[PDB]
Order: sequence, then C-alpha cells, then structure tokens
Amino acid sequence: SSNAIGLIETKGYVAALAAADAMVKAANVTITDRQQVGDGLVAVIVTGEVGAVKAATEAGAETASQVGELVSVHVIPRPHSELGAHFSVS
Amino acid sequence: SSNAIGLIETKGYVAALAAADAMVKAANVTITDRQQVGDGLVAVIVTGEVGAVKAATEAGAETASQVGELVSVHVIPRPHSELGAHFSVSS
Amino acid sequence: SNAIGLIETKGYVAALAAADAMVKAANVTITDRQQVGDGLVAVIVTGEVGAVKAATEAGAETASQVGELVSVHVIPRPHSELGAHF
Amino acid sequence: SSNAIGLIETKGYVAALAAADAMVKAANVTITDRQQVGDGLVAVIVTGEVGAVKAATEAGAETASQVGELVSVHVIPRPHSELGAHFSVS
Amino acid sequence: NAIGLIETKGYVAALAAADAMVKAANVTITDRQQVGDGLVAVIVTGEVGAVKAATEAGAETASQVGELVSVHVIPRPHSELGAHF
Amino acid sequence: SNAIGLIETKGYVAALAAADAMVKAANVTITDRQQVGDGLVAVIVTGEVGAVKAATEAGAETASQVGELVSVHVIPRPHSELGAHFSVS
Ligand SMILES: [Cl-]
Ligand SMILES: [Cl-]
Ligand code: NA
Repeated sequence: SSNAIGLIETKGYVAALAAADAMVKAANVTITDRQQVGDGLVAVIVTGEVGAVKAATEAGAETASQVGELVSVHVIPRPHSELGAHFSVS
Repeated sequence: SSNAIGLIETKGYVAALAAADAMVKAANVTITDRQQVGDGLVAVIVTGEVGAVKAATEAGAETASQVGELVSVHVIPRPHSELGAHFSVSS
Repeated sequence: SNAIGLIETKGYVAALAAADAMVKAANVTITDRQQVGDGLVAVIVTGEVGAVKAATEAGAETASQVGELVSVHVIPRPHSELGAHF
Repeated sequence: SSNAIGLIETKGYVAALAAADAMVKAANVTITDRQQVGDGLVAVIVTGEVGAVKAATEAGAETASQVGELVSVHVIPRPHSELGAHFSVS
Repeated sequence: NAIGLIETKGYVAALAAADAMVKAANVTITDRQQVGDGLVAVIVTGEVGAVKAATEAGAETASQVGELVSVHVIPRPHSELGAHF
Repeated sequence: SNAIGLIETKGYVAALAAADAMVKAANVTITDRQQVGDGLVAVIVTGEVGAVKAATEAGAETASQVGELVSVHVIPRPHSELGAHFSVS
C-alpha cells in the first residue's frame, strides 16, 4: 500500500472489461496491466492500497461471474520490490 | 457525452460478424474494438449514446443467439475515466 | 450482388475444401479469410443472394465431410460500415 | 496438368512433419503450403498430378495416425481457377 | 546458474507463483513464456539450492491460487539451448 | 548427419526439460521449436541417426517425468523437399 495488487482472471473478454470498469468504480485502484494468455483467459491487474485493492477485486469478481465466467481472483498485499521489473504491476 | 459501451461476445467469427452487423444497423453506434481471446470466443465492442448502445446491444444479442452461441452481453453507460487507457472503448 | 455468405470451420483443410466447393457451386467471389485462433477459419464469399445461399449450402456440406463445421450464415445486405475491425 | 491438391491436417506439429515427409516420399508431389491455425492444428498442402496426390495423402494420413492424431485428409482434383488467390495452392 | 521453472494455466496463478519464487530465495526472473492454451511459464536463475527453494514456494503458491501445470529444476542448463530456448 | 529427432509435449517446461536432456544425450543440434496450440510445444533436433535416436529417447523420458508426452518420432533420412517449408537444419 499503495503497492498492493489485485488480480482478476475471466474466461471471456467481455467479462473482463466489465470487471475492470467495476473495479475502478468501486475503489481507488489503478489498472496497471491486462494479459490474454489464451484459451479464453483474460487477466486484469490493479494496484493501490490493500484495503482498496480487496474492495476492487470483490466487486470485480461479482461482476465477472454475472457477465460471464470468473476463473481466478487474488490479492498480493506486498509484492516483491523487484517483481515490477518483470511483470507490469506499477 | 457519447461514451456508452456495448459489449457482445460469441463463439466464432461468423456469429460475431453477424452480431456486429446487426449492432451498427440498429442504432448510431461505432465499433471500437474486436477481441479474440481463445476457446472460440469473439467479442464486439461498440460506443455511442446510451439509448443507441442499449438498442445496438439488444440487436447484437438477438442475432448472436440465432447464428451461434451468445456468451456475454453487457452495457456500460458511463465508463470510468481511466478505462480507455488499457482497453479500446473510444472511436 | 453484394450479399455475403460465411463458412466457419475448426481447421484449415475443411475451410479450404469448403471454399473451393463454394466457388464451384455458384458464381460467387471469395472476398475474405478470417482466422480467430483455436483452429477457427472463416471463409467469406460475395455475390447475388440466391447464389451465395447455394454456395454456402455446398460449402457447409463439404466442410462437415472433411472436418468440423462451426458456423454457416448468409447476410443478404450487410451494412456499409462494420469498419477496420470487420 | 499437375495442379491437383492434397491436404493433410493434424494435431501436433510432430505428426504433421512426419506426415509431410511421408507425403513427398510416397509420390511425385511438391509441398506448396503449410498452415497452423491454432488449437494444435497443423496443415500440410501438396500439389501434383491427381494420382500422385492421392498416393501422397494416403501415406500422409497413415503416418499422421501413427505419430499423432489425424484431423482431415482431402484431395481436390481440379481446384477453382481463382482459388489460389486467397489460398496458397500453386 | 541453475534454472527453476513453474508453469500454470492462467496468468494469475503464474504472477502469484513468480512473486513467491523471488521472495523465497536469491533468484532472478530471467525469462517468461506464454505458449498458448492459458499456459504461463516463469523461469528464475541462481545457485541450485536457491532455485530449488524458490520453485517449491512457487509450486505451493500456484496450487493454492490456481492450477499448477509443471514444476522443474535444471541444475546446469546446456549451452546448446540458447538459440530457441 | 541428416536424421531428425521429434519431441512434442504439453507446456513449455516439459519441452525445455526435454530439449535440455536431448542436447546433453548426444551430438545433436536444436533446429526448431514449434508451438501450435492446445498446450503443444515441439522440439526438433538434427544430427547422425544414432545420436538422434539417443537424444530422442532421453528427451521423451524426461518429458514423461516433467509433464505429458504427446509425440515421439525419428526420421532417419528426411526428404530434401522437406527443408523448404520445415526448419530441419
Ligand atoms: Cl456505467
Ligand atoms: Cl511414403
Ligand atoms: Na447505425
């Protein structure tokens, strides 16, 4: 905080975009990355204070499940200080 | 304001094309993105006025269900100001 | 003469086989070829409505015999936009 | 004329390469195209006289079934005159 | 210069696993591979013991978060790899 | 030295492990890597037929251990019409 990251992965782009907007609506988080690794998987990564990050991912997960298919939801309170040099989480 | 988002996701290009065609016919909307993320999924994104986008999306979902499988249907009336930095939702 | 007919398969060979069967069966023109991943290939032909229908019927038949047919559709009057994405 | 087309589609690159090798060994055919449209699918396209193309595809099909999994086998005796404009079959 | 490898399906499990690996020991993320079908691979390098400790933590985290596909350690990667690998 | 060794696995890790085992097993050269979807990764090696056989067998076993082996194959004497559309050299 404010370096905590929230992670949402859906099966479908529309569920992911819906979740993304729901996440930034619900808390003061910043979208820092989007990953599409195939087989329908789309991942949206947000950063901010750990409290806001959890609020974001909770709202994002609910929206993803309603719009399409939620695959994963996760929070990393303190990412490794050098993680952001290999994965976009800043 | 003319930044409402309409979202359709189907299985396969043909159902998505049919859907996209139905959306632009239905109302004053603009296709702003097309995404292909695997497992047969194809997504069509449109923008325009809220009413136009709602109408286009309804037409999109109906056509999608006829040609193939409709996976997702969604509307975002008032997108977060940061959404477009990172998703293509603008004309 | 601006109607389009669409054949989508899960595999290149079934798509190519369908494409040839279509132009053989009617005086249509292959105008586009789309591959959206995971084996999906779409062939788009253009012509008069009656013949794109005959073409897609022949294409669908051949696609099913050769491989896996995913979709078959005809749009008599497609829009004049769609755009750079479609 | 030597413009008949022989088509083999496999799942897995190894089955396709093995099949491709069997196809040119089996007859007087020439590898014209190679396609990989996702989901493991690999296509091999050969050209030549109809009889040779027939012999090539049967050998390719057998090898593909041995090494991996055969998806499609097809022969087009006389391809449409403008087929080779949207599809590499020369 | 041993390497440790973690592969998952889904980016989320992979990012969590990578984070665990660099936290666990003296390793450095030197590569990342996404070969399709949702598969995501992360590779770290360093001394053997550290690489081993990282992958254990990496595999543990990956299984908790999502689905772990493969976990492996190569104490000394061959030089004849660095052209297509 | 024209023989081809072919290994196909699920996932990058099983493939890299297999590739590593192959180049350590004999005097072969990795000439290609192919990722054609559904999790499939292929590694192709070339060299003398004996070396290719030893490499291929050692790669396949490592592949079974790390992940799943899909295909294993050896082409002792590949046709010359193959190299024009397939990286085997
Ligand atoms: Cl909204
Ligand atoms: Cl043969
Ligand atoms: Na319109």
